[PDB]
Amino acid sequence: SDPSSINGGIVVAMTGKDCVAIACDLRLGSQSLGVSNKFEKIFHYGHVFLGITGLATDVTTLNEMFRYKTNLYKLKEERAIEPETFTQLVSSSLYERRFGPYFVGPVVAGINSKSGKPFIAGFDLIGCIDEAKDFIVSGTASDQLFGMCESLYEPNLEPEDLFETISQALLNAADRDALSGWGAVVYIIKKDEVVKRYLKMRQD
Amino acid sequence: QFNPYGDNGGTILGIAGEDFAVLAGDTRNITDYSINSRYEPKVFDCGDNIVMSANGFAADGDALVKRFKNSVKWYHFDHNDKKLSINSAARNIQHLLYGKRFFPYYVHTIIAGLDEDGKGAVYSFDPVGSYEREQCRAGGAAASLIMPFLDNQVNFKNQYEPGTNGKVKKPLKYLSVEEVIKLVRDSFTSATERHIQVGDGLEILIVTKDGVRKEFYELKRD
Amino acid sequence: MDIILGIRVQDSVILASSKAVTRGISVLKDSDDKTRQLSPHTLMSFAGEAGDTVQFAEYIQANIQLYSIREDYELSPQAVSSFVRQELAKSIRSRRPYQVNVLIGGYDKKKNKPELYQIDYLGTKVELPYGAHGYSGFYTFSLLDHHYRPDMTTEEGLDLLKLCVQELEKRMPMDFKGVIVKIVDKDGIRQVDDF
Amino acid sequence: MDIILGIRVQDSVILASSKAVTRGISVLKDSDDKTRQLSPHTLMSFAGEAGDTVQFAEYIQANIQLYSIREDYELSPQAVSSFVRQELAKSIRSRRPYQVNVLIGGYDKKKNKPELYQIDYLGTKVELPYGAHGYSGFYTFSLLDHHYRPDMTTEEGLDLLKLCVQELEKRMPMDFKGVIVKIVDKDGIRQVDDF
Amino acid sequence: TSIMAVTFKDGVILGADSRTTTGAYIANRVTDKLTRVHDKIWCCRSGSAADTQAIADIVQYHLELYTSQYGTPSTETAASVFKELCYENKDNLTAGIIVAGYDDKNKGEVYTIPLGGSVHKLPYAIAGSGSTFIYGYCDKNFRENMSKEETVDFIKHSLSQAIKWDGSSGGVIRMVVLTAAGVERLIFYPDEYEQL
Amino acid sequence: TSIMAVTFKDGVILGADSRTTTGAYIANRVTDKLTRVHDKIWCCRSGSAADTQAIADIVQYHLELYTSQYGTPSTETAASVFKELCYENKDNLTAGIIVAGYDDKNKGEVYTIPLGGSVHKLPYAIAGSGSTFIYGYCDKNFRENMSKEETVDFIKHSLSQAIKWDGSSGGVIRMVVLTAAGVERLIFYPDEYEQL
Amino acid sequence: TQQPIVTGTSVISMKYDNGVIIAADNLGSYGSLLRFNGVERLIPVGDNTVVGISGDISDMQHIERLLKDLVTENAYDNPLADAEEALEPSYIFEYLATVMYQRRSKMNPLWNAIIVAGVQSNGDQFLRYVNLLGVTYSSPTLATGFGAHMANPLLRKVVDRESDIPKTTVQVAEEAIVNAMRVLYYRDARSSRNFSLAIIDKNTGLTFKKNLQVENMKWDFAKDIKGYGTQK
Amino acid sequence: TTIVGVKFNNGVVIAADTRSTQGPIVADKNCAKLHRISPKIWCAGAGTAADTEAVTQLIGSNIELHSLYTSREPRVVSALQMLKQHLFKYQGHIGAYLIVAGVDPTGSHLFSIHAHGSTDVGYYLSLGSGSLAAMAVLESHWKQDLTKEEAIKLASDAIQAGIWNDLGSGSNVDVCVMEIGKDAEYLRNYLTPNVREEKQKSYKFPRGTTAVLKESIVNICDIQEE
Amino acid sequence: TTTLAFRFQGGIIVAVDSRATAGNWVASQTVKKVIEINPFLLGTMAGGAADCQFWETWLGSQCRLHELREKERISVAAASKILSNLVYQYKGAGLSMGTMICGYTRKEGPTIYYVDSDGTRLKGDIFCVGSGQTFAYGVLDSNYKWDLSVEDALYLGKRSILAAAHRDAYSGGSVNLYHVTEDGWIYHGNHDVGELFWKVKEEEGSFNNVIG
Repeated sequence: SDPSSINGGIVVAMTGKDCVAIACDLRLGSQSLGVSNKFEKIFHYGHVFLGITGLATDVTTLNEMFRYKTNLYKLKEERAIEPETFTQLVSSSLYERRFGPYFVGPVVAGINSKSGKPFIAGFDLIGCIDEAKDFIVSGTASDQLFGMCESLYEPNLEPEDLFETISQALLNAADRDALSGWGAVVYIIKKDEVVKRYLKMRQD
Repeated sequence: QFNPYGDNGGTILGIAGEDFAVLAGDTRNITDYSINSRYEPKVFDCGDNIVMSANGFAADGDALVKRFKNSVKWYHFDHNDKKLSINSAARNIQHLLYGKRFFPYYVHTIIAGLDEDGKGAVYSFDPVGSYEREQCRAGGAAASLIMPFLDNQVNFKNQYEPGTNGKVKKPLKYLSVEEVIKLVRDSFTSATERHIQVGDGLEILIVTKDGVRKEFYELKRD
Repeated sequence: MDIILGIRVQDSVILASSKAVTRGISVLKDSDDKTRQLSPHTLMSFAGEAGDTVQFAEYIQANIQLYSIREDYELSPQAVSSFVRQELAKSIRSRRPYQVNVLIGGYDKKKNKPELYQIDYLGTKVELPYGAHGYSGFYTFSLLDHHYRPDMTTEEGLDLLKLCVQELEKRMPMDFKGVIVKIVDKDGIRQVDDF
Repeated sequence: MDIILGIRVQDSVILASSKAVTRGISVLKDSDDKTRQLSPHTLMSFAGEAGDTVQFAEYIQANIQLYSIREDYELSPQAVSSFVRQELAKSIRSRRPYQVNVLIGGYDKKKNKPELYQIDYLGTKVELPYGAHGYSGFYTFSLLDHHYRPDMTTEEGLDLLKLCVQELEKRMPMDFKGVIVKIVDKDGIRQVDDF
Repeated sequence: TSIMAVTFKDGVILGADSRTTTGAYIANRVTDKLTRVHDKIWCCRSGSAADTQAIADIVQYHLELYTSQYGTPSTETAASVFKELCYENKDNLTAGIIVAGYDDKNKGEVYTIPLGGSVHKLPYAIAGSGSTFIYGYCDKNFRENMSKEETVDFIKHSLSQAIKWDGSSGGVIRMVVLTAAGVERLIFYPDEYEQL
Repeated sequence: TSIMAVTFKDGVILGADSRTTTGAYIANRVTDKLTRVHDKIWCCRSGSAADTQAIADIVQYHLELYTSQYGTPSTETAASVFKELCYENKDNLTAGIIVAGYDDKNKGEVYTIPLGGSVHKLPYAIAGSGSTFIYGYCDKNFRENMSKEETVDFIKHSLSQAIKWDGSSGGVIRMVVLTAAGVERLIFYPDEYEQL
Repeated sequence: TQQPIVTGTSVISMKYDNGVIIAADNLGSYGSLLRFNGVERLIPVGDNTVVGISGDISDMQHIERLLKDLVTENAYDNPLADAEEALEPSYIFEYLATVMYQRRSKMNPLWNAIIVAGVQSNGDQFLRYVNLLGVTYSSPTLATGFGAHMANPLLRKVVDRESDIPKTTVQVAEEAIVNAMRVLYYRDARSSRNFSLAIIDKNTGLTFKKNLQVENMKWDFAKDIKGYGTQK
Repeated sequence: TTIVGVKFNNGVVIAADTRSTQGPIVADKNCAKLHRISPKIWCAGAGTAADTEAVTQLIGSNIELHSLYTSREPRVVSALQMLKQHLFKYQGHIGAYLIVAGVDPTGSHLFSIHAHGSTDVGYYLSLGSGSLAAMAVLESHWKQDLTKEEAIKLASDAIQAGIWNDLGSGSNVDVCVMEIGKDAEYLRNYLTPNVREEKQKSYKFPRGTTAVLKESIVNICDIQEE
Repeated sequence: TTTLAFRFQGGIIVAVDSRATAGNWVASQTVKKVIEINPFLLGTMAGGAADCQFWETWLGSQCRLHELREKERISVAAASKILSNLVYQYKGAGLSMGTMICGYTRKEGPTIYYVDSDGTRLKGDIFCVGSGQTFAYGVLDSNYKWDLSVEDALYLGKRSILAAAHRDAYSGGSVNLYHVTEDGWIYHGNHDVGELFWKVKEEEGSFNNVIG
């Protein structure tokens, strides 16, 4: 282990043609002890989905913090935040406390209702826009994911082919990740609706 | 303060066939944030269908390699020109790592070849000694990248049968030497893209009973 | 403290707390609680470093009690747990960090459902039917899957909890010298005498 | 951790030793043996650093038993105790220390009395009739001497021992799981089980 | 990186090595270390390059106020600002700065301000890391109340030895001439001054 | 503590300051650093006084055994001995050694051996802690094949400058002139040297 | 455990169609003080190889005798051996590799960065790196030390890959060597103007040029530049 | 990463590669290393990607605020001084390395600024990981006085050598040309040294090749009365 | 690392996991942490792999040599101790060790000795080694009986691995069983933990926090 990611967790975001997906494992760990099988990494505010990897206490704290920040916006402008705009909001929350900083790697996923265009982003510890629209992965299996994703990646798969491609990438990676191995939930996100599908997979 | 150890980089990949075995590796050598060489093989032929790659910090990997190469010659003089088997070679190499574990080597060694039944076999090492027979191993810095993809496409794990709701696995499919050569390439392509110590070239040795082949593919310098 | 457990059954929540209070090489007292009521149907056990434990328990106690009076209506266990998580996660970025880890059991009287929430020191709320911190969780989590069923009576949960005490005792150097077993039900919070 | 007790009474030496053998953060086995015979009338309880205990015991066993065969008669407790002290004195000047404390309780057959020695982990031999090491000597140097009278028997010394075990159980945070008590007299060495 | 300033009868001429090194990497090879803080008052910088720049700009904020309210500052007046700053920022900053200037009534005055910050009036001074290689040649070869040609030749030659004996010294030898004629820039290039 | 040697047309003159300093207290202000190791070869010592002293003893011993067994030695032969003792023992002992002798078949010669041991032929050498300050003085006022008096004077001046800007350089300036006519020792009091 | 004391900096080299060019600045640097000047880095070993050494001058001299003794050894035990079983770069290169590796494993290394450059008996260009660590690699362009980072990317334009050696002539290579020296003089504080440059050929032999100077030294843009960035 | 600047007569060019590495793994293959301070000031980032990104934004808002306040064109000169101040305050606890250049009425300027607050001027600069590899190309091939043409050719050459010898410098070259009194020309992916290699099989398969356990709809919108 | 062994009436059940984990990257999911010393004696590989693979091979060498000399089987007590002596010399050289030396012999009956890096020989009935040793105790003890059928004994040994493999981070692979007789160990195969997990969920009624 490392001090910024003792409690693990993995999130993977891809782009398809006018669709995104995002998926995560559901294992929480604390050192070598696997604690809970149900505990989601990904949370959402309106129509933008966010996974937050890292030291587990800060995932929970920013889940709450972002909800407070998003909802202040929504009520005031009378309209949903968009996943282009939402990028720079993560970047400022993370940078406010550069000294003593949040230990997370959040990954956005989402599709605009003003372009119909998939937007994914990654951020580090004190935050950055990593504005690739290749595919964006974070977590303890960061190394593992960048290769598995790359191999499979063909741009502009149909949504239901995209579900095959991200679920497979995630499952292989997880078996070989020490601090995640249990459960999975995959979000297949479209403009119209958002379908959530839990996998069935091995436990360790 | 002198420090013995370093890092000279690389990624290597052995895959075990049904009747063949392959051991490969990118041709990049690095020091810090330079590129030392853009064409130097990591994978060496040592004879009796045994190809040896000792990837990592080279000072440790080249010394190990010279040790094993002496082993084959005294195997010929005293044991009268017999086939040094890949399983038995694995023991012999273990003792060479272990001959100084007080001063431990830092290379990930993979040997690849046939057994005495003619079935592809890859046996893979830890720097301080131990080995075990694998089906697939990635050595080196981009090993983490390459590996989950290997289980997907050669071991067929995490994959299922259509029209069952994914409750019956996709079964095993025997391989070809061509099939693996294509798949190998893909691994080192993905790595060029998403890891920084992989590029320049690729050297694939193919150890069959039709001799030992060399095949070269360029990779990018990105 | 030196043993802390939580098992949640059909209509109750069961929490076990260490009697022993180990301070240096001497056990200064062999029969002290390490649990305090938050509310008449929400019970928080605590364990961790000495001195942190005692002032923290009382401070949290004052706050949940103050809310209960304000609204003249008691907060749901779900609420309570998120309050206790928030204090820990703030402390980890503050001057004085705690090492107080808590399990908060509650018989939710609005969803009519028993709930156990494990909360660690760093500040992680997880809903889980099991729970334990220290090196007590590292024995009894494994054990719990087999002998647990999808539900059982509170009597069968009591015996199940006694089995985890027996596992710990054998294999862990730490003394705790028996346990206080407190049950959290729909009709209050009670003590059952148990070896 | 790893109690060993010695008390000398006027017809026996009663040595006792732990059955907790703790390797890790986990007691590796519940019930074990931890005191072994040098000779038919000399018995050596041991504890100290982990793993050094098994090697050291066996080594001393071999020296006494060798010498006993050469003389053709059993060596005096004096001669055994000064032999043990030497090996540790030599070890503390060497590059491998052995940090194991023992008690030697024999019965001398040339002088007609029990002799109890205490041999420290430094390697210091001093004769004392209430010996002990570790965190055993912290509670028991005082307690054994309380009811101690100059005239004693095996039975009076045993009552007094059992009492010690219970004191330790109360105030130490270490589960010893009980003790084995081996009595040494002029009629051999025998195990008698104790609480 | 060796810097100097050397008085003579009609004035003071500042000298500086235009090499800036951060480790074995020359960060830049044509960045001069001559910084104007006033018309007749100029400063040389050696030591930690970041630290010295930050001090330097604040002395000018004061001396801007100084010109406007209190009449022109003297060579002495500016050198005091340096001393004050270096001293209060003892553990945050080590600045080796040579302050020199021309007054009319007093001629050229040279003050070295140490790392620790003090003030020391001297007829010639050298500071930095490149300055510990040219001491013995500075003492012997100097004379008071020189003529202008001679003073340039003294500064050029001392700094030429610095380059042979230190690696942080190099580039081109910069000079800023302060006289009643104005402010004049002077430069030489290595092709010339290694034949010396 | 500074030591140096300058070649000339007739020989080589070895120059030293005679202060022995442990810390920043003076043990003895007259104990010289020029020590005789052969009939026509002398050596200079800097770094730790202890480490250099023993090293010389070994060299001296070898060279006397070489003079009986294999005929008399040279400066070239003399240098290399110190160097092997310094190269093997390059963490155990800390020793900057200047080896300067006179031959009739090669004239006076200068080898310097640095701290870790390496072989260098130079026409003059400078070592110590005071040597650093006077480095550019020496480069400029050294000439090859010069008069005996200008040599006396050049060493006399360079060490006098070291005394001026280094606090462990002082004592007296003592000198050993190696020629075919033997050895001439010379001494110079601060009352003579320092005014200059 | 050793720390270097006086060190040399940088060696630059590259292949051409009829041999190899090896060059490096002449300097013995004791840290801040550039103490020793004209310190020959290039030791010719026989006349078909030049061996270049940067790093510790202490281990430089030590290697200098061991290479001279390598030829003296070749003469030994044979009636002829200087053209009969002629010397090759390959022998030196591995001799050096074994020794530096053994000494590093005794935890008191030989502290150098070495370029062996010569032409073989076969005439095939040989250009390979060896060091205290024990690293070995062969490349079309090599450089050590600081030049590894800085000057080598310039030499990598001229020859990219190993199948581009015959497209470089002796003139092209040398012109580029001078350009690499220009870069190093400028932007390395532990480079010196002075440099020696050995050209090894298979049809001509060793020409060894001593004490060349950098020419076309540009500094006329420096007058124009003023301030630290802002000139009030 | 690699960043260069080449001063020329009629302006200044700033080029930098698109790849961003955070550890030995590549964070992004394409992502901008030319951040916009003001319409006529641009700068590229090196070091830790987060520190450079944040700083540029922080200073950028202030120089747009300044333009409105002084009611005149944004100076490069304003920007550096303010930025320098900003950098000083952390005391080097912020890990930003930048090359800032621009055109303003004082003219073209090309500056380097370090994490410490050391500040430099040249007529050719670089900073980053791959700065030593580009620096070599500039000193040799540059001469004083250039056209647009030669400057753009020399800038892309330096990054290109950057990619081929530097590990953290990769992918494509993005170039921005700021000439005095003309629009900045943002030429995205001016240069590719090595295009993509494709994968040799199709990896898209039917569904049920990945196992499902439950299928659900999660909310994202408010229902009506239906 | 989850290794556990327990003696019973029918023999000795040796159960190990088949996952090796370097740190936050998993090294192999196919390994074997049973060393076959000889046909009668098994060792276990936990702590350092390099030290346990090599020295237990040496043990196997001594077993053969000792047997050639005497024409009689090497005893379980002798083998264990010789290896305890051997690692002791090598204490503090960076050697890690924690093998359980398991055997059934016709003069001692079934015996398990724990052999440690610190030079320990401890007689046990039940042992466990690993960082995952904590979790292995949990299942094993509470469902342990000296009188137990061999089949159900194998089964207990699958159960003791699954809960430990689940809740540990460094454990998975496969469930690698052996049963040891006086005729020596006969392998009882490699069963993927994946497939086995699900089955046990339904039939035991265990694993109620896992939803799939």
